[PDB]
Amino acid sequence: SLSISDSLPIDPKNLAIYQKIDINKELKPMPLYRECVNVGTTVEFTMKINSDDW
RNA sequence: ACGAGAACAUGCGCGACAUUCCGAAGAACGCUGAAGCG
Repeated sequence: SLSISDSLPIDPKNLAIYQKIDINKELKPMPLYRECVNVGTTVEFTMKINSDDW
């Protein structure tokens, strides 16, 4: 009953590389860099559900 | 010097005519590219 559409395409301006920092009671730089959507971005999906189940 | 002697169970003729192997039917149901962080 739950359906999620794929998102509307994300503008490339909203993509940037971030570095992941593990925190085991202290910040620790690590060889993690990933392409991520920058904060403040709005993403649009279309959701269809039935009244009975959800 | 046989109820006998001759004497083709034969001739012309199509197993043929009319016919949809179709009718109904979602290859889809569920499923985070993610977990640990050395």
